[PDB]
Amino acid sequence: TELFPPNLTRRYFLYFKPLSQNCARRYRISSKPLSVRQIKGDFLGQLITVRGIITRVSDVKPA
Amino acid sequence: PDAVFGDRVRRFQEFLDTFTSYRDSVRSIQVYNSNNAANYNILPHRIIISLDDLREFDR
Repeated sequence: TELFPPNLTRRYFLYFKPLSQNCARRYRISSKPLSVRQIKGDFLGQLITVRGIITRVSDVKPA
Repeated sequence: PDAVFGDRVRRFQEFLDTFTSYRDSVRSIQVYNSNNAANYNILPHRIIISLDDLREFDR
């Protein structure tokens, strides 16, 4: 007897989406478009957005 | 430790006068960094010890 590990029956994913609207100017940041240059500090293990230019597109492979 | 720790502690009472002029400095640099971070709507921990405060009276 072995129960299902929870990863078997999902057939779905999760996603997230931050904010940079006047709700940040309502009352209180985590979604200012910081560049790549100033990012090496305590920003490791967080949620940060960065703008850029996408290069080196690989293909789609099954994991 | 008593031999390798004793002149630590005797210095631990000694250098506190060698930041009479910096014990203001080390807290003034953070109190606004604590302030602005609470009202956003930034400096590292630099404690410049000069020679002069450690050569005039400790040999």
